[PDB]
Amino acid sequence: VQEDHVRSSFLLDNQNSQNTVTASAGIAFLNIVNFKVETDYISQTSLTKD
Amino acid sequence: YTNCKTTEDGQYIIPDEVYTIPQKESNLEMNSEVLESWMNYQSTTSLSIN
Repeated sequence: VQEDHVRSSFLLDNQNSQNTVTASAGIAFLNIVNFKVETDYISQTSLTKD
Repeated sequence: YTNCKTTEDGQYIIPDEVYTIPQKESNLEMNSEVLESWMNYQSTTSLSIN
């Protein structure tokens, strides 16, 4: 009388988020013929769990 | 060991003051498992102005 059990379990996760923020300027004809401002911002987050 | 006996499935020599009654087998294997894995990511800013 022989027997056996197998019980595999496989649970995987992922949370791959992102951000991208940009600003701008460019007030330039009068009292200052030119000055320009722009910022950039990018953020990532990738978290896997198995 | 006078009338020297032997087990029925003759592969031993019991002494003649004992008798045998043959049977068995039994075993059992079992094991387990555990894994993991994690990750992460980044962020960035930049501004080039004037």
